[PDB]
Amino acid sequence: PDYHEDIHTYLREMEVKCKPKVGYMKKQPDITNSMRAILVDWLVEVGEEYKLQNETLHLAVNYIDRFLSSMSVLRGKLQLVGTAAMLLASKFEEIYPPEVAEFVYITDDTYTKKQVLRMEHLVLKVLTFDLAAPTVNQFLTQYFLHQQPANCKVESLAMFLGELSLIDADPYLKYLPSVIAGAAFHLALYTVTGQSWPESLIRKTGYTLESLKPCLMDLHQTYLKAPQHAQQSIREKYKNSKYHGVSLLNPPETLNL
Amino acid sequence: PGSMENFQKVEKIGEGTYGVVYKARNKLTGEVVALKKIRLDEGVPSTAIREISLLKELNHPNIVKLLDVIHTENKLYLVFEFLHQDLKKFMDASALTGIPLPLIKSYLFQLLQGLAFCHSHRVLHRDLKPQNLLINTEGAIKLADFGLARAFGVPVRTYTHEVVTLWYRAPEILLGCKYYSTAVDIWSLGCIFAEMVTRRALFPGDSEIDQLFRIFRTLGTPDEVVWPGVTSMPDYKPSFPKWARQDFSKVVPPLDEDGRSLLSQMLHYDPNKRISAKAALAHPFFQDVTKPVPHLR
Ligand SMILES: O=C1N=C(NCc2cccs2)S/C1=C/c1ccc2ncccc2c1
Repeated sequence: PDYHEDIHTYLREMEVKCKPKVGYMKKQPDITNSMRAILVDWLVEVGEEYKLQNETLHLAVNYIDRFLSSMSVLRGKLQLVGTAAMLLASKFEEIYPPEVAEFVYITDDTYTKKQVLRMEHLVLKVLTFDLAAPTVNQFLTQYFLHQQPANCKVESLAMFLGELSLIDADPYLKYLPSVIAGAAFHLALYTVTGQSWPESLIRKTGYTLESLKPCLMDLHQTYLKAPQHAQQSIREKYKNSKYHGVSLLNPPETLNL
Repeated sequence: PGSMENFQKVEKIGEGTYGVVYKARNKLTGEVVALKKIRLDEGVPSTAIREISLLKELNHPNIVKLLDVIHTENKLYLVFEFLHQDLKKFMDASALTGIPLPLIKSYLFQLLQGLAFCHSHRVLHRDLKPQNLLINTEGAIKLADFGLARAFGVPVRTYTHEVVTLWYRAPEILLGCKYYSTAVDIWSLGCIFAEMVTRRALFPGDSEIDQLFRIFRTLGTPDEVVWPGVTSMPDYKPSFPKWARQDFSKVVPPLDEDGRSLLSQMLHYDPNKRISAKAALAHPFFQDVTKPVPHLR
């Protein structure tokens, strides 16, 4: 509470530095936006199987996107990248990370142990050891402190939408984590309570509803078209009571903007 | 990035949180360096993953300077600027009369700067003890060894419960609270501050209960008035012996009125009320702070 402002300022500085190249998929000659969606969704399943933190998921995705911003990868090696990144995310974030042998287990025995360990090495070289990246999740938890009063359903819904934003690089790769967290928080707040992006956060972040609008429009369409989306692991996950079953709530029809 | 060809090993200094630390010399620039070797032969340990990534972000005059990372096959090196000695080894070589209060005042002031910086950048050190603090010959002191360090979020989640070497471990960790934060590092500095003044550890316990009981004998046994919610904490016991808090003039006799005030705020039971590194820099104790030099060992 003596450092909330310093920390928030610092994370806004770093999110720009840690941002991946927006249009890297077009420069990727073999992989596509669809294949990345399948990988990200698969990592959600891995996260749920080994009971990992949401923060670890967001961290892994950040690593993959940065690694794929300067390195080309064939479709058969995409999962190996995703594995090594998840292994690194877990080592950085988790108290008890799954041991390497278990990560070899969930890759349906496609890759060997040595391959996973050599890809861990490579990612670290490409990311040049810079792993402490800001996430949507890290801004969300700071926003929740501004609830008047605090509401569990709101929190779980905002984390559901933010998690959904990880799936589709188009159009979410062009929005910064703090902005997506703004859109996720407002959208959750309006669905559950009916209230809007609060003034205290406008003062804190410098983000107005108008500035969030471009991202809020995209996110609103993802929330409505969610049960039709090809990847479903995030909806399934958020049916649980652990997340208050927010993925079962009805999305709003219009945002009134 | 660098080549191990350029470096020449001088001597082995000692083990740390992980890996062995060496003294070495750059052959081309002439610069004396510290090398931290880790044998990879389970992949890169999370300790090295944490230390490297966090230390690359932390550029402060009072945090150890990471210069380079050498990522050769089967072996990983960390290149640091070489200062002179760690505080543990310095307090061993220092005679009884050897550490002047102006030097202590200076060291604490600098350490609080390094800590304020860390906490401003969402980093918990979580192993502040004499061996992990390094001095040079010009009056500087720097925090080092971020192997047990981690990045925290706001608000904090539950993190590892192992944390901190026993003598310097805060009450909230010992009593096993769900959440600990920035205030654990302040506690450790509190103990270090007292250690430097008295030339002996403040609470040298051998077990958890021994550590708790030593803290209570000095600060009084905590209750709901001094620390609300303490009776609800997981490892609190109603059978805990009731000791009275004693005078800080008797806990740390050579310390003036301002010094006692700061230490009590650094060793406050309630981590909420415990002084922040940031707020400590403005304490009247440092009104006359300078930068004295230590002896050469
Ligand atoms: O001094 C260091 N200490 C580390 N962890 C625990 C240890 C204390 C003493 C030996 S091992 S890592 C580390 C790096 C480092 C940087 C600069 C130095 N300057 C002078 C002497 C030792 C140094 C060590």
